[PDB]
Amino acid sequence: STIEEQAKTFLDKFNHEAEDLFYQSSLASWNYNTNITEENVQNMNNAGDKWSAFLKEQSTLAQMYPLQEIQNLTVKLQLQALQQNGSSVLSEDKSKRLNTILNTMSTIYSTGKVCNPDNPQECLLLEPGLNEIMANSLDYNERLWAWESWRSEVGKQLRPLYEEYVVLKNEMARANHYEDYGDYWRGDYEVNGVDGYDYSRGQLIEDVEHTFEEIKPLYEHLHAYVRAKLMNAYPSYISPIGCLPAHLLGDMWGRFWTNLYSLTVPFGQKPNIDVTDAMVDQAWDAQRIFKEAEKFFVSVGLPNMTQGFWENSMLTDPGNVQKAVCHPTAWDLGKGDFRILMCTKVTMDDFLTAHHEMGHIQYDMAYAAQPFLLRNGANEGFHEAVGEIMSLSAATPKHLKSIGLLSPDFQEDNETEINFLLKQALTIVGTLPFTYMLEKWRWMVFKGEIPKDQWMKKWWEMKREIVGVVEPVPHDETYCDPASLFHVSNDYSFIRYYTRTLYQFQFQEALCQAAKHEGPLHKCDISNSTEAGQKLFNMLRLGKSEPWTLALENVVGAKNMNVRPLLNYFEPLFTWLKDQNKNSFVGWSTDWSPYA
Amino acid sequence: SNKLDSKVSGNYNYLYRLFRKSNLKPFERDISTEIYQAGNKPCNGVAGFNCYFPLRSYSFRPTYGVGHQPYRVVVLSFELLHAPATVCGPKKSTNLV
Ligand SMILES: [Zn+2]
Repeated sequence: STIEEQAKTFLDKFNHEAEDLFYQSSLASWNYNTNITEENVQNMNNAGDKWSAFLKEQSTLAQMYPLQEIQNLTVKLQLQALQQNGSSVLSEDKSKRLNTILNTMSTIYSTGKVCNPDNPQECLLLEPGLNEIMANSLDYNERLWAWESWRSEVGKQLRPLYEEYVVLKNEMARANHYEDYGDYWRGDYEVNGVDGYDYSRGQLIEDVEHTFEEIKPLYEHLHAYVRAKLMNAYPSYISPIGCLPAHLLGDMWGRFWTNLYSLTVPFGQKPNIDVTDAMVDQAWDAQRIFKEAEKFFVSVGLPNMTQGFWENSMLTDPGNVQKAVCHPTAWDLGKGDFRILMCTKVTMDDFLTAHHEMGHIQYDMAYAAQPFLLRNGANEGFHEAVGEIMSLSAATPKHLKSIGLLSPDFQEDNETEINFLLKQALTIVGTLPFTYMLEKWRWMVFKGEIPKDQWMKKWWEMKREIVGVVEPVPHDETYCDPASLFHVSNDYSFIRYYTRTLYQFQFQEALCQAAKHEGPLHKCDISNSTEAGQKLFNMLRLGKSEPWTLALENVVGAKNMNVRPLLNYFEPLFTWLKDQNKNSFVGWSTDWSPYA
Repeated sequence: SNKLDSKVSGNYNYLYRLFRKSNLKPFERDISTEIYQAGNKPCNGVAGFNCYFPLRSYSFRPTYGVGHQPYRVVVLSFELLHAPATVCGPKKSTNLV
């Protein structure tokens, strides 16, 4: 008998007991995320123990199963995602000290306490400390001192540890039969076997770098605007030809520039769109806003949801003795069990975020009929993107006016919409700089192109010329900047947020021309867009059985990512930036330093 | 029967069969519990090399969705043969004048 039948039987079984185990594991997880008790920790631990044990057994026994003589093009994905040799190739002791070194480094990140000088008692964990100082104070000396302390007291402790971990990851990648660990993560985007629709592990490098080069003028104008605002605020600490200080971007890593919005707003007289007092006036709660969003999803033709949603998912802060997390997340407990966690508060940010996780609920529901190892998007970047597309589309003032949040007498003005565009630029566009910097930096670091003794120095050149950030205090090889980041403290690919940012605008434009929207792209709503709703359902009904390139060709017809929507959606913003910067210097120099 | 048959800890009582070598004729009750032989190697009556138990439990819980909750199904089939056909159906009546 052929091996295809054996593979089908094994994968059907694997689906069966894997979905069972995942069901009770997620049941325990939804238990814990609403109660803090020790036996819940215990049973999550041991349920995950059986999870890992049986998964490892099945993967090890299926490692012997080949790929050459197995057809149907979809079982191949099952085998590829089930083999997962990973770090199990090396010896058990190697896995042991890898586990302990990851534990030590993650603990070092979490237990990084900053203590004020001359008083080793008022130490700050950055959770109750700088997180509000950075957003409510504008002290140069305090920010510089905290920045230096965070990059000195932490990175110096694990810089050799970071080198050892990087060497270990590259070694296991080499033992995995990949060129480097960067290619190891690029393998997630490996697509082949279907003519015309293939995708290589080097094509992403080329097209992302080309698109970054194309977008570069937008960052140049944004950086000029931020620099001009900085001289308007601090004319005695920023050169008009040099680079911006690291601790004045808005955050420590240069990820978010939103903290300077209240400082970089050109028209502060006109308040932004904020109707929280409106919903407070009608005494709306989580139930009311969720019914509002429910019929909003109904309006685009998407179906209602069952009972377990509202007699299983609790949508408030329990307070009292029951302790629960207030980070809103949508949990996929598996096999028709879908729940939502969120602490209810009166805020427009909470409004958009709630739209966010309920769109995620529909997202995960879309592929509910797939086999167990197929319950994800074709790629990963679709996830928080499809979650946020509807929220961003409903962010238009027309949707708020129609549903009663905004009074009909509120006439739309160009000033408020331009303020929204600038807030977007400080929020969304500001993520790209640090994104491509860190991402390309790790690709050149893990490729072996950077000497170990000249690592830290090699960090600076492009930092002074690509992102235009100059260090307020010079740093030698003792410092370790990447060790200060949380998202690498748990070793996740940072490409995810760049994919979200670049995909999203394309998605809302696609929805708009699907809805035959006329006029500015920044005045487009997805209300009464049932045809686009069902088309989006057709897009999300696939799962992990086909390449994401086919999904992109389905939504708009492109096998390669397009950056045209990004430019068309900010043509007004681009023109306004050009008009504002026409009387200011364009560009910057890579030689000036604030410390001389 | 989501109200009744769904128990919190899990109704692990009833069974499904999911792997069979061939189909079945209409209307016969098969209670075979032999291990399915997916691979060419013999099963030896135990789970192992491409060998698994064909029967697995329902594992119902109240949290399951509408499409997964238990449903009781009853099939009534009528057979007419060379017999006086005892079971007929109710006949009405009216008051006499
Ligand atoms: Zn999202």
